[PDB]
Amino acid sequence: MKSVQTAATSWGTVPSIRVYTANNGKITERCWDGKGWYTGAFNEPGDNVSVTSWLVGSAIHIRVYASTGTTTTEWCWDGNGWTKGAYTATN
Ligand SMILES: OC[C@@]1(O)OC[C@@H](O)[C@@H](O)[C@@H]1O
Ligand SMILES: OC[C@@]1(O)OC[C@@H](O)[C@@H](O)[C@@H]1O
Repeated sequence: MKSVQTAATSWGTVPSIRVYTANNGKITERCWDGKGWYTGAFNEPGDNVSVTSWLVGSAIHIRVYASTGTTTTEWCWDGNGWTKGAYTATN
C-alpha cells in the first residue's frame, strides 16, 4: 500500500500503449495512440493488475487480470467494450 502498482501493454508501430494502475482498490487505465495520454474506459475493482494483449490481423484483444484477496477477475477487450471473461482460479 506504499505505492501504486502498474501493468503495461502495447501493440502496433505507433504504438498504442495501455497502462493500468491499481490504486486504493481500483484499477484505472491511461492510453496513448500517438497524440498524447488520455484516460481509458477501463475502471474495475482490484488491488493488483496484470495484462496481456495480442493481435489477430487488425483486431486487438486485451486481457486484464484484476485481483482482490484471492479472487482474480478477467476483463476482456475484443473490439466492442470490456466484458467479463471466463477465467477462474482457486487460490
Ligand atoms: O479509448 C481507447 C480505448 O477504447 O482503447 C481500447 C481500450 O483500452 C479502452 O478501454 C479504451 O477506452
Ligand atoms: O472471448 C473471451 C474469452 O473466451 O477469451 C479467451 C479467454 O480470455 C477467456 O477466459 C475469455 O472468456
